[PDB]
Amino acid sequence: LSGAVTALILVIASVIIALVVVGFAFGLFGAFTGQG
Amino acid sequence: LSGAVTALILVIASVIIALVVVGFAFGLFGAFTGQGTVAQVGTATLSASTLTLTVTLKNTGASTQVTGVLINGNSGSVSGMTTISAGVNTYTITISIGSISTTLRGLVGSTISLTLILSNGETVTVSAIVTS
Amino acid sequence: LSGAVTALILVIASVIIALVVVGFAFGLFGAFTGQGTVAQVGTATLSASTLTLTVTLKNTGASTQVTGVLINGNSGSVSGMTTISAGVNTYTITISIGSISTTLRGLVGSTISLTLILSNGETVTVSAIVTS
Amino acid sequence: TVAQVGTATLSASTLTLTVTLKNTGASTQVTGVLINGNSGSVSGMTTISAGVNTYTITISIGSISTTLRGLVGSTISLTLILSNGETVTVSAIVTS
Amino acid sequence: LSGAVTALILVIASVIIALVVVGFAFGLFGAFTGQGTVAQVGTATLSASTLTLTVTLKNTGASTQVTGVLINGNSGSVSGMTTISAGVNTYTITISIGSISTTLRGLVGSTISLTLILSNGETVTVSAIVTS
Amino acid sequence: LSGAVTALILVIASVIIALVVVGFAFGLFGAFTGQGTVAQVGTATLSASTLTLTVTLKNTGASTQVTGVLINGNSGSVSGMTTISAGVNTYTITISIGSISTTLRGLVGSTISLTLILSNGETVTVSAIVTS
Amino acid sequence: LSGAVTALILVIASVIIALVVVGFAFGLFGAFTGQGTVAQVGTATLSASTLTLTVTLKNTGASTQVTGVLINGNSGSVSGMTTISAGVNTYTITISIGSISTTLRGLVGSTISLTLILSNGETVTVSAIVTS
Repeated sequence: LSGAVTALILVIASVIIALVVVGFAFGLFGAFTGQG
Repeated sequence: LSGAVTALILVIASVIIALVVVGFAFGLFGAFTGQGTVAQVGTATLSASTLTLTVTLKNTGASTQVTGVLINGNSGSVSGMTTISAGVNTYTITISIGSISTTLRGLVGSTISLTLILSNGETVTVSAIVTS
Repeated sequence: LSGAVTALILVIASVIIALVVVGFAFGLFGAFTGQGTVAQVGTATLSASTLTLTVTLKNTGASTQVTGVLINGNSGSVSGMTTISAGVNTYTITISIGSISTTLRGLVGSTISLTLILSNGETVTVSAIVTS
Repeated sequence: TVAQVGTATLSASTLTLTVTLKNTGASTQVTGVLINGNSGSVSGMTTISAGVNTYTITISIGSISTTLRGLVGSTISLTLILSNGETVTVSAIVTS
Repeated sequence: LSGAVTALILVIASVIIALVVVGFAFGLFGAFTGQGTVAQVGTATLSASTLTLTVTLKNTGASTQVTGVLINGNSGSVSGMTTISAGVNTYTITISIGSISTTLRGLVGSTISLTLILSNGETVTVSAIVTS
Repeated sequence: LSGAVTALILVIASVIIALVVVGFAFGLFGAFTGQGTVAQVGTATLSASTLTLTVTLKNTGASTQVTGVLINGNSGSVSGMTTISAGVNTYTITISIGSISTTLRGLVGSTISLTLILSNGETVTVSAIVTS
Repeated sequence: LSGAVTALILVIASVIIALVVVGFAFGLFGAFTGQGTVAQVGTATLSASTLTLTVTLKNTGASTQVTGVLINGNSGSVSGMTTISAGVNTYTITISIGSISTTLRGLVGSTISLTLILSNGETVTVSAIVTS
């Protein structure tokens, strides 16, 4: 019963982290395109 | 007698939860596969007098919007054809910035790089030719 | 005298219930092992004029169906060779969407990503080349 | 004592359940079945002899029919009601 | 006679406890699904003179706060628009650090990376352009 | 008295099931380690007149097959030396496509890229020189 | 009367076992966090005449050893300063290989890559400059 709870918690955390990393990469792209 | 009852209840609950988690993961896969992919498929044109950007964009995913643009000095708003449909289409987008206006008049014939901010959190790098 | 009678009745009932639970768990294991695993084993072809998807799919489990497809803009129905047999086979599936039609004519020669919704609750991500 | 000794098969088109059951006691009957939505009757091989045997049981429910056509390839859980007051939990694979 | 009484009492208690545990697990699932997901959806701007950060953040979960920020040298406090509502919004956050002030005047036009500490225990990595 | 009987039965069943799962996981590891790894270890030769591909392939896993090939325009079948043994060997494979024939006569001396579809679901990218 | 006695005994035993398992898991976490992390923090120097490796290594965990080294042709032993303390330190390690000796005399001024085998089962990749 605890295994699936841990699986869902880890899946949610992994999704959050992946979204954060992708957003940071795209922000890096925008910052580097118009740096001057 | 109660131990086996508890065992069966826990087994059923664990099966239900595992099925829910697996379904959610597959739904995540489907949602992320077709979230929307926007890229450039040709040289854009940035008018200096009218500050109008004509860019051909390719969308191989869900339909997104154009929340804003980032030009050399400042980031301004967009006021035309902000909906990006699926496929390859030419979009005529008007850019409104108080300061960047009239700065491109000395750049006619030069190349320029832009950034398009979309509603799906993705930034598209656009290369254009400054015209008049 | 009644206490030992109750003890034996409860012991027999507990044994029966435990055997039932164990058998159900092993049946669950057997059912989940061979539920059906569908993946892609080659590049697919997505015609733009006829909107026909030719994809090679591998099924290492039970035979499932194709309930629907998810392309860039909208999710449409499927009208051909929707049964996925075990092994590796080439399936010619026709996709019918009112809006996505004629949008792929400007994407000929490009790559595309699809999602296939199956009857076993599993989504398969498919990469294809847009042709004419 | 009736238990399951293997994965069962639940056809969607014919609504036929093929289940291997083990009986280590007296011979009982199958009074009914309990599927997801409704509980229906059984119309084949309802006598469960001693030992391990494969029983082909036909299930007749007015409403559950054609609902399993969208579940082909998925797993399912059933309950078998016996004449000795014991319920057997059965895990099966939905086929066509 | 007492054995079966004890058996029924234990069965009822086990059922109650199993239901409580299952309900708690499902409540945990619901709480963790919508705890709050904050990411960046565009390039931020970090003023050097006023030390003001203008960042567009996307929150697809519960509303959180901004407890602090982490810039190159030191971690400072935040004194504006610290509440992050659901959706995509632009937040103007003022950063107050004793030492990092005036250090960004030599970095005008360069790129910078920040970290935002939220009240839900999640750190958001932000890429910005240093302006004046 | 029945509670401890149920406890021991459940403990034994749980141990059996855990051992089965662990053994299955280790078998999965062994199967995935040696499933078959095919790569290119030299420049291939693609004849234009005979449409014959001579490619040196390295297989550091189980022996697979060549289900098909993907050349510029169309994907065709293969009719020679389709079995890929372990190690490094030179395979002479004949390609049969109705349309791609005679198209390579104008590409003699140029470089070309191919894709080989294997029976283990893996695609191998091959670079070749078009000859006559 | 015996059923509740068995229930309490089983509850106490289950609590004891669960506490033991939780404590073991947390001890595993503590042991794995500080097992020893060794990396390179600068260019190393590999003498050709004396076959002496001078490498700066950083250890942010427990103190490990150097069981052996792997150079281009053969893997040899190490005979100096094999203990890697915590922090950043410069280690002068003498390498003894029968065959690799005098092979580096023709590589003076070139770059080289090494591998260091540690007592904690971790291999460290080292880039060095061949000197005399």
